[PDB]
Amino acid sequence: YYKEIAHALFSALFALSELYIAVRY
Amino acid sequence: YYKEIAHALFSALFALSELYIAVRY
Repeated sequence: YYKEIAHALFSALFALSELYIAVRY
Repeated sequence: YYKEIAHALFSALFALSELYIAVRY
């Protein structure tokens, strides 16, 4: 049940990061 | 520059969505 949440939190961070980068860089 | 942010926020919200599901459902 958490194996998904781990991967869910995984992609959540990667997309937010790329969003952050795209705004200022 | 603008469209780069959109597609990122796009991907951001989806990643965020999937994360909310894995926790509540």
